Amino acid sequence: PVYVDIDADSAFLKALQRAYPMFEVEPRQVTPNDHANARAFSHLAIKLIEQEIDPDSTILDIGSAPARRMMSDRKYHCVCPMRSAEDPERLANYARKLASAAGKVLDRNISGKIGDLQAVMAVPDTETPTFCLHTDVSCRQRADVAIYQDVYAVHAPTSLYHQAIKGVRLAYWVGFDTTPFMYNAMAGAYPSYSTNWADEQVLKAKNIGLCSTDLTEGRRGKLSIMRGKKLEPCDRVLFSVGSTLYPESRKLLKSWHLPSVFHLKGKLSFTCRCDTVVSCEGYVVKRITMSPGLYGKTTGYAVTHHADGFLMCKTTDTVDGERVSFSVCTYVPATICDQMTGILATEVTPEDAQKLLVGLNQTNTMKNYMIPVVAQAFSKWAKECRKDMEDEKLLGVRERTAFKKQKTHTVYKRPDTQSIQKVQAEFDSFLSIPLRTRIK
Amino acid sequence: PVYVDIDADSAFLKALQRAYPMFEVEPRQVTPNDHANARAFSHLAIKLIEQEIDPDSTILDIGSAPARRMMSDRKYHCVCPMRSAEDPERLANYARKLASAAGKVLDRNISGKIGDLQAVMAVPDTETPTFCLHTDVSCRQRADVAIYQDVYAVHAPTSLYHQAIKGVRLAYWVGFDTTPFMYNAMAGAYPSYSTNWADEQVLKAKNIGLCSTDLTEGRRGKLSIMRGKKLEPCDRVLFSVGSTLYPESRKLLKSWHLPSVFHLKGKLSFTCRCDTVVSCEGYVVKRITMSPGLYGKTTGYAVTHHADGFLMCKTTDTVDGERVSFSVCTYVPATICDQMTGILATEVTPEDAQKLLVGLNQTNTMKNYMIPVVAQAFSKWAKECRKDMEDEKLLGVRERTAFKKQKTHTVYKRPDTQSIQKVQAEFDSFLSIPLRTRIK
Amino acid sequence: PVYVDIDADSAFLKALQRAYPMFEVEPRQVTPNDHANARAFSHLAIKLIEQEIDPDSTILDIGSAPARRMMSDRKYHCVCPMRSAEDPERLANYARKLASAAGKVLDRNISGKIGDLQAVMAVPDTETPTFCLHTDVSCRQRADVAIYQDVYAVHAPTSLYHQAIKGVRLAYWVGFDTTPFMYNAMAGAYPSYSTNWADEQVLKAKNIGLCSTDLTEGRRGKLSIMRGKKLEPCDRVLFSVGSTLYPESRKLLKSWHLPSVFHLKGKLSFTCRCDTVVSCEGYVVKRITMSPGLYGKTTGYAVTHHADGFLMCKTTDTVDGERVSFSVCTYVPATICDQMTGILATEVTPEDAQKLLVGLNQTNTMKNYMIPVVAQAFSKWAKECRKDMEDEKLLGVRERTAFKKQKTHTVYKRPDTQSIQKVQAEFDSFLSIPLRTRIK
Ligand SMILES: Nc1ncnc2c1ncn2[C@@H]1O[C@H](CSCC[C@H](N)C(=O)O)[C@@H](O)[C@H]1O
Ligand SMILES: Nc1ncnc2c1ncn2[C@@H]1O[C@H](CSCC[C@H](N)C(=O)O)[C@@H](O)[C@H]1O
Ligand SMILES: Nc1ncnc2c1ncn2[C@@H]1O[C@H](CSCC[C@H](N)C(=O)O)[C@@H](O)[C@H]1O
Ligand SMILES: [Zn+2]
Ligand SMILES: [Zn+2]
Ligand SMILES: [Zn+2]
Repeated sequence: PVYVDIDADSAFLKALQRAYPMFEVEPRQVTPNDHANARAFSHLAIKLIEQEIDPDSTILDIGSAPARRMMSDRKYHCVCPMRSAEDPERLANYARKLASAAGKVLDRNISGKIGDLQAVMAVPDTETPTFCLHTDVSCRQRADVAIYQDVYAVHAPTSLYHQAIKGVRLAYWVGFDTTPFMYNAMAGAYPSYSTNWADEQVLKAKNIGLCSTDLTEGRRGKLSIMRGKKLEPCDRVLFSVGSTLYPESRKLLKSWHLPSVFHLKGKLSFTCRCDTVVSCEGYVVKRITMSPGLYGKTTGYAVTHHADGFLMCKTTDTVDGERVSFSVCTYVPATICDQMTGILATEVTPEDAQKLLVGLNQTNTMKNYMIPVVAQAFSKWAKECRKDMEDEKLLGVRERTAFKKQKTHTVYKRPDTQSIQKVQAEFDSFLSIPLRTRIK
Repeated sequence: PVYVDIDADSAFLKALQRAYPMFEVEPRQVTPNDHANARAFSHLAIKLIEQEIDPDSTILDIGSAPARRMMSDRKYHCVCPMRSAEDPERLANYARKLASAAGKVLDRNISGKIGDLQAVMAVPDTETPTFCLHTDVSCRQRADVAIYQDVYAVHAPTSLYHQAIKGVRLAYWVGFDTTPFMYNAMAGAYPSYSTNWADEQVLKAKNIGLCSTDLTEGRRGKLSIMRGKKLEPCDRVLFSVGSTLYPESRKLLKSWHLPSVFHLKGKLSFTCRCDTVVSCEGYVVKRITMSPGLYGKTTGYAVTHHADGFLMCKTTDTVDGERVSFSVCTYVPATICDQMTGILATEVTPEDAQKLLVGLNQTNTMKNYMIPVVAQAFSKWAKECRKDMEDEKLLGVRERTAFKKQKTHTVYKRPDTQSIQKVQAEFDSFLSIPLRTRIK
Repeated sequence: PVYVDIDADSAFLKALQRAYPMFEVEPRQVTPNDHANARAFSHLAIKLIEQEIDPDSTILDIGSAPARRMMSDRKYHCVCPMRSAEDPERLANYARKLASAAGKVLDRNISGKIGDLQAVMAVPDTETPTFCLHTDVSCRQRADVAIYQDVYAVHAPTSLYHQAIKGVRLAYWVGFDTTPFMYNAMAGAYPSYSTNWADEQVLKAKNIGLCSTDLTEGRRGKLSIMRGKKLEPCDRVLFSVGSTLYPESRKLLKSWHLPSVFHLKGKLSFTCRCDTVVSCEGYVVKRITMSPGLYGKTTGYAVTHHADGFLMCKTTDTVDGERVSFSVCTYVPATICDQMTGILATEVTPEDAQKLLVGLNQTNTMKNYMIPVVAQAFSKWAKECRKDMEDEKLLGVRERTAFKKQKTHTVYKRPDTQSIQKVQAEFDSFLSIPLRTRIK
């Protein structure tokens, strides 16, 4: 019986029961976290990780939070280099949790982490069997399973290779769904988990989940010195999970949309297969299985199965004040898309579409905070499907002179469709002094 | 009592009970697999195979996943050449499951596969009685029954001949229905099992089960250097089942719609009969019975019986941006097609057809993700029948000048019809070092 | 209590109870056969045969499937020449069934067929008392009763004469009803048993139970080199029962519509009477009683009694693309015809007729897959009856100038009418080496 922090009356519990049917979910609250769904899914994924793997295995935990995964009965190796401002707080939490259960729990080898902590505090470059300060590039101890607890700032191919050299059989990756990023979207929804992401340039917008603007009077004279004339996504993107803000890199995050099969040829060439074992409203658990040698041929395509609908809409917003049009992605629950099918056949206006949507939402299924844009996406999809209907062409014959590109303003992946996108598969090229006293 | 992965509340269970009436199906979930129906049907077909065949027989398992079919009480011989990227994972799973039940299950001859695995690891060219690295062309062990567990990249005539030489009495083949591919369609449906296939050229579409497009602005200038001017299917096709992507060859898969009776004349000439013993919403189980000698005369025709309706619709879509009209195939449940019969007699618009279809879907019978296409197919079939009504011709009199070819935009095979197409019947012409250590 | 394969909830069971009232039918499924009704009727007919005939008799079985009729307590003689591609697999099934019950069932004289099988395997030209490799023309052992288990490629007069010379008192024939073939139709229905037939030329149609076409664009230039300008039936016809495709010859199949009484004059002249003892939705059991000598005078006419209505409609279809009009035959249940009698009095359009048909079909009485055609037949029959009404002629006075033939486009035999058709009655003129090892 697994225990979950989410409130008992929350509907997301049911979704969790669908995401983890092999585990019995029991809700109870200890903290009123603004973001409880994400931690609940992470805990369930960790429990499934414990269940699936072989107990007689060494589990690498890259980007680890040592305090969380120390009460586990398995033998973990935490690899937490000091590359973020969050790391010192986690080291403090680990220190308190170690010197709060050292002599009161026996069957957890707590003295092992105690001695390893003393050793690493003494020598910063010592490879302890349960705690390592090195990076994934230069970690040392051989293991067989790797766990990525929501690590988003790392290059997937290089890290996978540098850990496959060490001998991992199979690595799991729990986190957010990468497809909205490989679609080149500006802002995101992840409505159930209350996590919204936005690009740096579109931060000062008005009508997205992640924005903040200021009221102005009738000045058409702000006269910016710098003129770009190209609103394209950039590398830096900011996530807001509950009340905590985290910066990610677009390239590093987008690199996690691994193909179904791929190869890593270097000094030692391995082959790998990646599949989604658990998916729930945006949170995914990928299973990249290591394999020595160079077997088979790779296609170069990545597949995503959308259990619930995906909606990439074209919305105008006042970014920094100026009206600009950009693409925003949204996740729509399966039932809402299911019931909004007959209506999505006519020439429907955004007003009528949004009225029907709120009437459909009754207890809420989807967050009402982001159904001015779902209605817009549905209206534009109806527009496109219609204009496609009475523009029926001829078999096997295009119209090339140079050929006409006609308008696509929204992408509506139905709650049972799958998306293939091309992704590269043939990967070829790959402490502080006061803190030492603070260790005690 | 057979045990099935699919959820208890899923309607597809009933279909399974219709597909396997001799077997009692009991539902329970161990994993939340995105694709559960396909594995369910595969397991049920394997249990049917165990029931039907003679226990005192040697069963060739070509393209085998040895881990799954090793717990069986029969004496299987797995043939798993390293021709796919998944094969290393299959060998790893076999190794773990062998060294996880070696000394705790007795009546399964586990030590046999243990010793045979050591033998093949030692000598890669040794034909062990339960495991081999060879290809179906060059396998050695004599047997009497062959099993094809969803093998899709192989030529049916050559493989059947090369195994019939070895002495198989009868070979079963469980897989997808090959009927849509001899119909020369671009995209596929298989709605119940959530498996959608698409051609190479139509991957970047908008309104099929398997597509992914990007929003673009008003640029009628993409100016492609290469101009084809012929939208015809090619050999490469991509399947997406659940979240896994599998590449298939159009010719190799199309070769599996074998005629009712056919002959294989070579050094030794055999005769064979192929029949569909199990069929459910697309999944089929063919029964090709070997027979030495040359008796009878072949018709050269292959029959598919459609328990549920088949729809070949002509849909426009913006592939890579450019709008073209291509053909998509769809499976419609028998109940929906049955209730939509009298309505399919009028001059019905796609709007009214889609509204009435979504009304008929109430709990869902068919997946609502693909009823803009079914409605269009029904409307066009009504159009064709209506035009066919008042164009009555004379007995035995054609109109040849060179004679008029008037248009069919959809093929609607009713849920009790049979479709025959001409297929060729007179078939005339026919490990790495680190993995070796990884075997332990 | 007869034991039947067809599903318990199916309506056809009721019809079966009407076809065999002397037998108690108990349903259950052992296989999910696509075609279960046909095998059900065949088994019921065989059991009726067992009850009717004298136990102290020798029963010839032409075109035998020895495996099926071996468990019977009576003494059969199977005559199964290698004249079809199905024969080898039937022999293999016979061999397995013989060497699967040789020493565990006693009161069936199994060792008899064992020894006779060894004898024929040794000498291919040996007339064993329970198995024979000769044809019906050149079979040897004298008997008194003959059975035709759905044998379809044989000339009825020649076979009947060559068996009556051997001394058969009476021969039964279980099969499909031959009236639609003597009516010169292109496509057939047999809706209850899900078996559809069609001529070679109309294979590539669109709107029959047996067709397969391909979508095309507006090319009115296919320019066939060969021009026939005549759409008439040919000898070759394709049957599709469930998922099984069988070829028949039109002349041989039409020869089975034997008259009520006929004579065979040769070296020995016999007299025979043919009658239908059991009829159900298309399946018939004829009972041809032999008699030595030349007694009585023959009328030369054959009568078929239609328990359920018969409909020959004139439908236009795109055969290979070209629109041509041909005749299709259909069986309509008695209840539907009875209820649609008042409506069949007015000028009714095909639209209204089909709407009332689907409304009458509610659970389904007749298969909805084929009620575009029944509606057209009913509408055109109503048109013919109407035009027949206000065109009253004078008593016994024709109008001959050469006399006017006016148009019949459908033949509607009511569910209590009988059809008389002229058929000729005065009939005047009439293994491999590896298989031998496979016998073991
Ligand atoms: N290249 C790299 N190799 C190993 N760890 C890295 C890394 N880059 C960043 N990290 C670490 O990964 C952590 C991500 S924060 C995530 C912490 C924890 N997995 C959780 O989900 O709660 C950071 O603390 C950072 O120190
Ligand atoms: N020509 C051939 N002869 C024998 N096996 C082949 C083959 N071509 C491909 N294969 C094997 O067939 C496998 C198909 S993947 C199918 C695995 C398993 N039957 C399942 O359904 O789960 C591949 O792993 C490949 O190694
Ligand atoms: N002229 C002939 N004389 C005797 N048998 C013949 C024949 N022509 C064909 N046959 C046999 O008749 C068989 C018809 S298939 C019918 C099999 C069985 N009676 C059943 O209904 O299931 C063929 O196998 C063929 O071998
Ligand atoms: Zn380390
Ligand atoms: Zn082998
Ligand atoms: Zn004989």
